[PDB]
Amino acid sequence: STPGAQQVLFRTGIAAVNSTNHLRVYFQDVYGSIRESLYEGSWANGTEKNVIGNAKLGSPVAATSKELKHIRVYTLTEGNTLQEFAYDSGTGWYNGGLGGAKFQVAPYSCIAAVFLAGTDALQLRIYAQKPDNTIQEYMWNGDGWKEGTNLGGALPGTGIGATSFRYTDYNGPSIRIWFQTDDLKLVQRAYDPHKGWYPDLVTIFDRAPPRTAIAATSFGAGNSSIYMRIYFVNSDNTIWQVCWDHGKGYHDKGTITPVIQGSEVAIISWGSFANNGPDLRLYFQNGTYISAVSEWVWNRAHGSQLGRSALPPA
Repeated sequence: STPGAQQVLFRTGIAAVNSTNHLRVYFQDVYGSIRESLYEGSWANGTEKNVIGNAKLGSPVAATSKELKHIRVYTLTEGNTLQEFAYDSGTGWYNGGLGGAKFQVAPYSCIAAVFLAGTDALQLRIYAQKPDNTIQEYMWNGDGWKEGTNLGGALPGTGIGATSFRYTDYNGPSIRIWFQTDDLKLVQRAYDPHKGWYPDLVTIFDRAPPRTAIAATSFGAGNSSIYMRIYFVNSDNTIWQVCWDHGKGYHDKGTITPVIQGSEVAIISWGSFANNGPDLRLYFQNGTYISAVSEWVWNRAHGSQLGRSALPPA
């Protein structure tokens, strides 16, 4: 190991945001502070210096962005209420309003968040697990944080994957959420503009480890067409990938790369098959320098392989 790697929490929360190829990765250090590492052609940051707040140790870590002009990052306080670190261009890091709502959630609750797609309006949707084990949606629509739809019961401490996209033929954003149920299945819930939240749950994986990490993206939205990728950590100590391709549906899944037992996961994407892509970047812990975060890479030219071994500060 190194001193840098040694600062990264074992089984830390990982989130990432991007504006095409420019990337930020979010994690928790061993002291409870949330840090940002940074790629604009070269890796950098992650240090004591690049801290954007504190959260309880073992806290989930979720993040979503509007390019890199708006970033929002979500963790749990020491009182297990949801909080938010915000970044706008020209303003920097600050404390978002979410913490002032004091939304109590299960202390084992996970988080996901998305900016709603195909608008310039800053509209946000955070997903978390209340103490009764239901998945609650929290909305920001410019008029304050307020509770939204409850999507139901899941496994206590289930992973929560989220993504949004806009069908170019339709009038508003779609949202797709993925979590784990009591029976250990992994399931999807779906929201479409024309129809709100559909009532049915779709199964995507039959049995996964209890509380396995779940992380999701989508890209290449067209007319009534989309592509999605879901990732989780399966019983064999690896990330597996579930594919939704337009025209194929849920047509494929398998293993991608090894991870440490219980490792967390984050995924970002950009581009499309239609325009010399897509690009996919995965972040996890696989034991590099013991505790360092590692990267896995997809692009159309170079294909699929491990990217940066040991993210900063390692």
